[PDB]
Amino acid sequence: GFWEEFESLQKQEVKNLHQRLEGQRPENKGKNRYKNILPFDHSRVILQGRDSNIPGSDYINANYIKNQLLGPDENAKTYIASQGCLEATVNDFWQMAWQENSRVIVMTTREVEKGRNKCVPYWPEVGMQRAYGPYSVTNCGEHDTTEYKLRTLQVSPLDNGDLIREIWHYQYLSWPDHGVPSEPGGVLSFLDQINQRQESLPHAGPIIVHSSAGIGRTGTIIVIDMLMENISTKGLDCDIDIQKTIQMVRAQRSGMVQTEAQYKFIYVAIAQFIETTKKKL
Repeated sequence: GFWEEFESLQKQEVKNLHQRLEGQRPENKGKNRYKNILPFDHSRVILQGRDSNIPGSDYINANYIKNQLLGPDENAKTYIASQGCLEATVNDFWQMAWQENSRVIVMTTREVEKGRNKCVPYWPEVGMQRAYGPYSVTNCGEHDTTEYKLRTLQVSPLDNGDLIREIWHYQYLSWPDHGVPSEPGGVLSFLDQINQRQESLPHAGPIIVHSSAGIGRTGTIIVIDMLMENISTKGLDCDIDIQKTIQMVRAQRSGMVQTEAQYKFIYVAIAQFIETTKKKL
């Protein structure tokens, strides 16, 4: 069933041609990790404060994602789904985080996996402070579990050093690219911490979620989080439609949820989440 359902989504996805003009511009070639994995123009994050006479200066490979199945009077978080930093786009990443008021970053990849580069680091070591373009970032501490690391960051504009934002950086360590975690417990614990942190803030901006390509593990974890928010707010009676949720998310960024195993993992994770919610209440 799982293979057939995911195959069906893949077949629809070839017919998913929203324009991706900005990402395809020659001037932006070095800002994309994979030349076929690009943000839709209609939902791309546009970097502010840049010189429009520098071609492509506003560009980053990332999109706003929200649950567009919800009615306008309903309320659930907005996400940004981003690729992982290249050396040339680390400063772009920090401009995005700053301008969007993001207070939580969710990294679902390791920097290097099996000798293959996935994401360049964009934080300093513990206790250290480093400038990234116009922003200063200080690593104010690291706290680890078996499956993920939390780094507590402080970020300030160089031109405005008394304005300081705390940003919480959550990195999941055991979700391989094009693959799935061995069990869903780790991700569910991960997401619980992430949501607790986000909601404990007044008016934080969108949570930034990224992987390497910004579609597989990023798409899968966003869909899981969306379904958890639905269950949390509407109860266990809620109608859950994973296929419909994935196609809705794919209207906002191409190829979200990359493999049939990741598709199955959404079911596995949500089913475990449901049994947890059933017990507690």
